[PDB]
Order: sequence, then structure tokens, then C-alpha cells
Amino acid sequence: RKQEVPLPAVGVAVTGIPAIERLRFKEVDDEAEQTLDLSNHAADLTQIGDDFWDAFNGLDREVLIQQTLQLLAKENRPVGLAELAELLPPAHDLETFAVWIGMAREAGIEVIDSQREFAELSDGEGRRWRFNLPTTGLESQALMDIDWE
Amino acid sequence: LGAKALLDPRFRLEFAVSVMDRQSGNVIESRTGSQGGSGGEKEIIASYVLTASLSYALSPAGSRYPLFGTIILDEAFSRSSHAVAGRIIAALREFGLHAVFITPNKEMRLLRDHTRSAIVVHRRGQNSNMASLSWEELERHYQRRGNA
Amino acid sequence: FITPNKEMRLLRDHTRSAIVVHRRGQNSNMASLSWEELERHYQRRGNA
Amino acid sequence: MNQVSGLAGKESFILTRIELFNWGGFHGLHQAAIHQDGTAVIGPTGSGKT
Amino acid sequence: MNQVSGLAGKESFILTRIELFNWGGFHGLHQAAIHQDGTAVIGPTGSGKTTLVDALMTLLLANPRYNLASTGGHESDRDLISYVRGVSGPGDGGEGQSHI
Repeated sequence: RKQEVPLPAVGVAVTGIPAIERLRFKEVDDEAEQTLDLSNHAADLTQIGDDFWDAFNGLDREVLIQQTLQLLAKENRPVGLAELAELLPPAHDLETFAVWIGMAREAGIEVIDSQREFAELSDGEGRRWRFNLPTTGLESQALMDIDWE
Repeated sequence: LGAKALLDPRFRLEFAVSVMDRQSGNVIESRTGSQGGSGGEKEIIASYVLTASLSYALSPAGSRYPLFGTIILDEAFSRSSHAVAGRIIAALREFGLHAVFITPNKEMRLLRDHTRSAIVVHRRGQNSNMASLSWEELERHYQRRGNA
Repeated sequence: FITPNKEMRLLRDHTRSAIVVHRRGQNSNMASLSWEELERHYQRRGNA
Repeated sequence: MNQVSGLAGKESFILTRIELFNWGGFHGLHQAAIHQDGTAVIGPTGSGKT
Repeated sequence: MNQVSGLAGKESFILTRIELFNWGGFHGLHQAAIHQDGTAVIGPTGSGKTTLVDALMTLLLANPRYNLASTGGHESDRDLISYVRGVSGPGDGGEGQSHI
């Protein structure tokens, strides 16, 4: 295969004219020594914003279930929303209130929202407040029968 | 995007924003600074932009107020910072838009701070059902001579 | 496991440990943590 | 914070109340008290909020 | 909740470590360890988390569906080149929108 064959030389480019000007050279004269780095890049761990930490403190509905079910077993009677407010004044206040309404709707015992009953509650740093609530029957058997997945 | 530019009048021209100083007309901000990952920072400026959209669209020509007063937001702030959402509500204050907000049982302390009522909804199987609630700040005192 | 900002609570409730990643300029840094170590860091944030 | 909503109404058509009757899963009549100082609507996944 | 540790460790290999340097949205040398019995990773939305997930997947395929955590199940704005160079064009948005 490597045998040459008699074929014409067409497009015969001359090339690589050996002119001394074509000489350039290695120039390590640029004797740099680039950055070595192995530092352990730990940093401040807490800077991240607030709502992140609010979720870091988000309410747990299961412990709230424990509290409310114990409260309703103790009461052994239907309990309206304001009554719950004074019975166990929550810190995650309207959170527990919305969850309580969801319970009453999940629990079946009568739920009504056509009236205004009020309760005053203090938050996690004591700063106190007032609320406006409907009445509804929260009771031990109802919530106990229902599960709170 | 070429087809969008050629056919869509909106694409014919980009849209920008800048924060001015009322007292001199000077420029302070002209572009975003955090636009990637899954976070966001633009929301304070974009809040006032969206308020402009709705207030102008709801306002008669040159009226200081939008004649239609109410705005709604589904999922409202389940994706926005506390301060960002407060600024959103404040921007709605600038044109007085009575703002309504929704959330999937989240955004607690923010909604407490900036609104005064909520309507609780729950679904027992096929049935959904409402309730009405509100929270009033104490006129007597938050707590006398303490943090408020 | 991976999670957005929300819903970490159950992870605390249902996992041994956590790593955390930072956003700091166009630069991020990590941290290997235990849950209560994270709570103590949050307490240090609150106190300072 | 909420003042310009109280001023509103006198300025523009603001919304404070809602009712339903057999809409979606809302069987019977259901009602909602939106406040003149802003309101929220809170519910879990697939509650009827949307 | 957390206590199904039984089968782990014995039969299979279990991922508890990472070593990093000048990767993706990170810079300089970093390290970490996973808890052998379950772990989570937390941080601000847009806290390099997706990129750190990529850092694993790059060792475990020919070609990953890059940036997949932040970009769900499709071709993404970020690739090996960007992570290697630290490019964050779409992110900064107003600094140089390449920030190499």
C-alpha cells in the first residue's frame, strides 16, 4: 500500500520557508508563582434571613393536638374558640386558631361562624393583643376519633 | 425571540426600571442585583411596578387613586420574604389598594403584622367550608411600658 | 434530603442531622451540623 | 400600616365581605369577613382556597 | 421516625463525605460529612444547594441533566463549564452578569 504512484503534483504548496525571523523562544523570564490555596472556608453560620428562622421556629401541629385534646378531655364538654383562647393562650396565635377551625371542620361537631366573641392573648415576648372569633363545639370525643396526620 | 420581536409589539421594545430621588431626580438604582438560584431580591422594586400596573389600570385618567380599590393575591407570600411582603402591602398603601392575600396555611407572623383578619377554610372530604376571624391590637395596651 | 426554606420543621422532626449551605455575595460556604447544634446557632443568632 | 385601607372605600371600591352557596365544595351557604384593614385566606393543600 | 438504622452500613456503601475546591457557586476549599443514618441539607433558596447536588452527580454519569434541583427535569442554564469557571451570569444580574 505504501508504494508511491505516478500521479501529477497539483496544488503544490510550498511551505515552511526556514527564515530565522520565524524563531521565538520560551520566556520563563516571566518567573511567576501562582496562588496555592487550601484554606478551610468555614464562615458565619447564622446570617441568613429572618423568615428562614421563622420556619426554624414554625409551629408543630401535633403537639398542638396533644395540648388541645388534653384540654378538651379535661373540659369534657363543647368549647368555643374564645374559651379555647383563654383556656390555653397560644403564642402561635392565629396559627392555632386557624388549625382549631380546621379541626372543628374536620371533627364534625357543630361549627358556626355568625357571631363575634373575643379574647386577649400575649405572644412569645408577652406583647398582648385581642382577637375576634366565632363559636364552635370542640370536644374530646370528636377530635380523638379523628386523626391528625 | 426573533419571531416574538417581529410579531409581538411588546417584544418590539424592552422594559426597564430605575429608583429616583424625589428631591433632585437623581438615579440611585437601575437594575437587579440578585436574580439566580431559587432566591430573589427584586421583589421590592417589582412590587411597586405591579402596584403601578394595577393602580393605573384601575384609575381614571390622572386620578390620584385607582377607582377600583381591591387587589387579590393567591398564594400571596408563601414564596416571599417577610420584609418583601410588608413592602408589597406598603406599596399597595401608596395607591390605597385594599389588598387581599392567600396562603396554603403558611406565612404566619407576616399576615398577623400587616393584615387584621383572615378567613379559615378547610375541606372535610368533598366539602369545603369557611370561617371568619380577626385580630385586634389592644387599645388598652400591648403591654404597658414594654416592647410593642 | 433536599428542601426549600419552608418545611424544614419535619426534617428536624424526622432526620438525624443537617448540613447547611450559605449564600454570601457570589460566594457560598457550607457547614456540617447536628440538629441541636443548629438550634444553638439559631439561639446565638437571637442573642446576638 | 393599614390606614389607607380605612381611607379607601371613601376613595375607591374596596372589598369587605364574601358569600358562597354550593360553590365548589362549599355546600350550603358559607361566608367570609374581609377586614377593612386587609385580610388573609389560609387553608391546607386542596382546601377550597383556590 | 429516625430509627430504622438497621440495614444500613452493612450491605451497601454509604455516602458520608464531600471534598471540594473552587467548585460552582462555592470558592476555595470546603468539606462536609453526611450523617450515616439520614441527613438533610438546608439553606436559603438560591444557596448553591442545587449546584452542590450537581457536584455529586458529575462524578456519577457520563452527562447529568445539569442544575436539575433548581431546574426541574429539563435542560438547564448551567453546565460543567459554568460550574468550573464559577460563571453565574443569570444570577448576579447587575454586577457583570458573568462574574467569573
